[PDB]
Amino acid sequence: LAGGKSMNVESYEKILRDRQRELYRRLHKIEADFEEPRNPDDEDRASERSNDEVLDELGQVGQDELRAIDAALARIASGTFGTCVKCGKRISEDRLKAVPYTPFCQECAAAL
Ligand SMILES: [Zn+2]
Repeated sequence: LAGGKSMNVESYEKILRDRQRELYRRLHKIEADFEEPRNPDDEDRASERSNDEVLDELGQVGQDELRAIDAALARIASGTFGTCVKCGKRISEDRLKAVPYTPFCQECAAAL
């Protein structure tokens, strides 16, 4: 999909990472004693998504949300972010500003 213009992917790319990591440490409470008072203090703990396991102690809402974020980030890596996989067609910019972690258009999201 040649579509560089419209819907600024960079904004969505970073907010997807922000969303997945806060939800990651939320369900990684078992393996992460560190939650911090507010800020991370330092720059960044680059050890994220390094656990290639299912684990039932992870919240299913978080796992599913992170799967949707992972699919969205994978579309960015593929260069076809802003494409409903369930249509093979373009996504609304309003869809992605509200929820960038949907591989489905609002038509499909309401049809789920
Ligand atoms: Zn769709």
